[PDB]
Amino acid sequence: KFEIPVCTSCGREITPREHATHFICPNCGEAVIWRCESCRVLAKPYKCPNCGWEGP
Amino acid sequence: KPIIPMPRSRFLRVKCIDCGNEQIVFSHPATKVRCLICGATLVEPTGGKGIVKAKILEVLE
Amino acid sequence: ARMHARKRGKSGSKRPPRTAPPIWVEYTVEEIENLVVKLRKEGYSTAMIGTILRDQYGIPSVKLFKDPDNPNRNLTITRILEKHGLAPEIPEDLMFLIRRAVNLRKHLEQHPKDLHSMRGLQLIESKIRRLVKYYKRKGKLPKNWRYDPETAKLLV
Amino acid sequence: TLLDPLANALSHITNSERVGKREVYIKPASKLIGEVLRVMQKYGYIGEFEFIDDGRAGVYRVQLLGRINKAGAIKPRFPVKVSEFEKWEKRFLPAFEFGILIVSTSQGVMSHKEAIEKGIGGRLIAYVY
Amino acid sequence: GDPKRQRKKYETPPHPWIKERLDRERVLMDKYELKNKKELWKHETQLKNFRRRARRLLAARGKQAEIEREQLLARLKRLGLLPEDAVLD
Amino acid sequence: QEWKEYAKRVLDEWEPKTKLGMMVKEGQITDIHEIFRRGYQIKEPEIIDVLLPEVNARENQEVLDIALTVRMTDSGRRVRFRVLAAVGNRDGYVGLGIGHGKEVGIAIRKAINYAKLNIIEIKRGCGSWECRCRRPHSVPFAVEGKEGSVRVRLIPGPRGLGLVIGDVGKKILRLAGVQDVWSQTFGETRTTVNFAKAVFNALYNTNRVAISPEMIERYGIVVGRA
Amino acid sequence: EYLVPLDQYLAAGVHIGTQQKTKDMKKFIYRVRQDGLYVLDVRKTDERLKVAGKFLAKFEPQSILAVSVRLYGQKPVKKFGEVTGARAIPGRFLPGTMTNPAVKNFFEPDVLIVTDPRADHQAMREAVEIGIPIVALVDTENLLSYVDLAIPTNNKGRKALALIYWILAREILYNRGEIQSREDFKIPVEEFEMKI
RNA sequence: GAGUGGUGGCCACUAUUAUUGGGCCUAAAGCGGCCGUAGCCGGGCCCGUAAGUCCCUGGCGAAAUCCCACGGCUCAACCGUGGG
RNA sequence: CCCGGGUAGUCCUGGCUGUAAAGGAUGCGGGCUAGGUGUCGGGCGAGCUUCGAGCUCGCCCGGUGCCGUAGGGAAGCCGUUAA
Ligand SMILES: [Zn+2]
Ligand SMILES: [Zn+2]
Ligand SMILES: [Zn+2]
Ligand SMILES: [Zn+2]
Repeated sequence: KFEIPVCTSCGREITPREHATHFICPNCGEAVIWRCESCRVLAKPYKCPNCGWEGP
Repeated sequence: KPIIPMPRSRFLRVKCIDCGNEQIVFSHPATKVRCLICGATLVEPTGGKGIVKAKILEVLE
Repeated sequence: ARMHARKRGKSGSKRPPRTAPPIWVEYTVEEIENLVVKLRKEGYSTAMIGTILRDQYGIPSVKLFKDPDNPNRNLTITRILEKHGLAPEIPEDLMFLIRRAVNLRKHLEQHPKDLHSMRGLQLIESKIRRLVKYYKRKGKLPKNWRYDPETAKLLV
Repeated sequence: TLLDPLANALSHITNSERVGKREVYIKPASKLIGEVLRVMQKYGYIGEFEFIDDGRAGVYRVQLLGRINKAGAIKPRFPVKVSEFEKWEKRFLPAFEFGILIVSTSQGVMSHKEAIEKGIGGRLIAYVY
Repeated sequence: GDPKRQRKKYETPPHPWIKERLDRERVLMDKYELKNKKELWKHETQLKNFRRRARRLLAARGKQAEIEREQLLARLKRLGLLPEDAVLD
Repeated sequence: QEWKEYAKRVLDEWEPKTKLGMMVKEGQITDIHEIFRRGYQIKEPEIIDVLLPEVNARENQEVLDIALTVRMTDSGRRVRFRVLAAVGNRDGYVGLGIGHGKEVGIAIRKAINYAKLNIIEIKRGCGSWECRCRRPHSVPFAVEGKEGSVRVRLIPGPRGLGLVIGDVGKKILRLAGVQDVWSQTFGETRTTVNFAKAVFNALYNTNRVAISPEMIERYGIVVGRA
Repeated sequence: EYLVPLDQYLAAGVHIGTQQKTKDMKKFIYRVRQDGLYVLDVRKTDERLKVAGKFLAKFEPQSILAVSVRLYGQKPVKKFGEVTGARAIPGRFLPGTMTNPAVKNFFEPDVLIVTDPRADHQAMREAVEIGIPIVALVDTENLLSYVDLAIPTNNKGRKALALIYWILAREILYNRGEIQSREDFKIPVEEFEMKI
């Protein structure tokens, strides 16, 4: 049993072959932000769980 | 769009020029507002906000 | 949308959520009742009375005042008029529709070729019939009451 | 004109969830809608919700947790007995005990599982999953 | 209405010529030395009736449902198809 | 361990060209579950050869459709072969692909390569009323998938029930590892390409359904390998 | 107003946008002038520049990619690349660079930077397909779709682009530690500017 | 396989009768357009009745037929005893 | 078909006929689902003005076009004026 990534903005799961992305938070540097395809297209803001900094 | 619609017109406390009476009038009148004492016009109705011809002391909510 | 034109005009009134009259109201319940009866004697309709009170006397509305004679209901222009024995004999909107229908028929008698005005008259009469049905159901007028173009002149 | 505020609310919830809205506003407000939202919150399909007065029927503010796949009212409100729930489950849900069939019963509105546990029927007023 | 007519106890395949089913049934018939395909289809129908009973009872609630579950398990154990500690699964 | 030694040989005499290929070769990635849900692009069949070496078995390789297409020219007819094929392991992982060629063999090779490139990961389980077991023998719950005009709905079925679907979907599900299912199809199912792609999309859509933590236990949900 | 003086920002004209607007950029929009032109927010620009520098300092320099097809943006991108060590592709972006392994200059960066989404639609599409973070110099008319880090700036003016890229390079170097302090940066701003 | 073929009829195939559960821009299909009678569908809150709805409990809806367990014709078809 | 004439008709008054590619080939009322850009009417704010019922910019409501994201469709294309 392996953990499955979850989008940071909408909280939905990430499918195997969607244009999703993940990167270290640009503000703190320890949290990992995941963005799913739909959130990325819709340009929905994400808020870091650690910093509270918000952006797209 | 707004969840709770809020009026964009206010009630104005005004001073009559001719006699100096205090009055409270609507800022979007559909008639010609007249002073209750001297019968002098105070606000001119129009398509929207009226034209006030008397001094405006206060703008109540 | 509109009843017949099927348009979506949204112009109207946006009153703030209130439960008690604002403090800055100068007049009291009895004074506003006297003002309402005075305006009715002057000869205005209910809507025009309310508009005059809102514009000149700075009374946002009489519906914000609780009825002194009935704690279970708020005040109202029609209720005040009927309390003082001055309410319309028949509904004011129905009266206005009947009046303008009679005027339109008078014009059509001189201009029989005005088919567009005739269609307008037909729509007015449909609205009149709707109102008559509603008031029949609510018992606001005799059950045998019927709208007659001939008899409407007497009412007008 | 407006016919079913509950159906309007559920359709709006589904539409906004499909685009990932975090917050929704339900207008007009009704006690049936409030109870349905309470059941959904109990089962963990929605977040916090509150009632707002506006001089009218009222409004509801609701938070979405990105958990609803599909929610919709059931019409006509079919009456259902205690022993006649499997067919409705098969009709409206993908798998057994997957979603919740919101049912109005003589003892208030509750999930169909709660209705089965209490041994009572009612009318099927909505479904969520 | 109509009176009772004694129906067949075995079922015929939905399609008479499918390669996979033909090969599988040929293997079974060669191994077990059956005279005709209707014997194999009768045994298949017996199996399918057992599975249908199990499926119907799994999603059933009631005293008669429990009695039928116990009776089915007992009958299978008596036939010798299941171990003494088997369950409805 | 023939497939294991095949994977070792590929990893030995393979020269990665892409970022994911470099990851696999250096060893940053060891299990196939790592290359999914990350946005990486799979453009080298050697990655699939290394991570799922059993997909090269003939039993695991299935050719679905072979069609002849014609182009008109002032000279005459230009014939081409379109091959729709599917590969995968009979546990969680399946892929579908299309290839074109002047020859059937070339078309088959290209289709197999593209299916390997398009391999995906699915979820299995049991969510039927008549089974209520906890094994990955069927789909966890009802799913839908459409391609063109064909709409396919897959529904869980009791254990031991065959694959109640067309031949194309049956083969796709058998390669994907599903063993029992019920089907409902609308549209032109005779269009083999569209039918296969609809079945593939339905299988893929098992990852688009939100589930609760207890549902995994309830339905015996298994992701990828079991 | 910390990395550079607000007077320098205004002189470079980084706060001059375009006649159009977008709801995505509504937050970054400062106000609208009476001629119809929208002006961005220098404070938000500064904060986003700091955040972008911090984010890019974490990536290994050779894996950062910068793209600009605009003539006035080519030179700043080249200077930024040659300073930070990041790869730069001014001018046309040959399709298949990231998606086709058979291309001569095939490359798979870890983070991409676009001078302008609309101009670099091809690069943004390639980045979306590849699956790596994107930083975009966005104007008022731009769309924040598929943009993982937006820098509100005038992505058309020569001076604005030169100043933005100079500030970004200095920030990345300072965060990476190759320079003890911002004052250790010796390269002049004028070099980033395109010759006219 | 002691059966196997031909012809007519019914159901499935057929989501080509669509309550579950079909379509109406270009393939069959939106009245040329409006107003209105019956019918169908109907905004929010409070209280009363239990008609509809749900639960429980008496009297019913013959037998044969249908499903299950056991027992008797060798097992079976068939019958008998109990439960549904 | 081209050219020179030509009756009914085309026109007005009072009636009948009820037919069109009467086509947005798309029935009507209600709620929801990214944006961008023209134009018409009204209202609001700001800046000019030769003070004009004048000009420019932004916002709300209602009409009328184009491009277009999620999604839809066999596709053409539709996409808050939804198909
Ligand atoms: Zn998301
Ligand atoms: Zn952070
Ligand atoms: Zn006065
Ligand atoms: Zn099972």
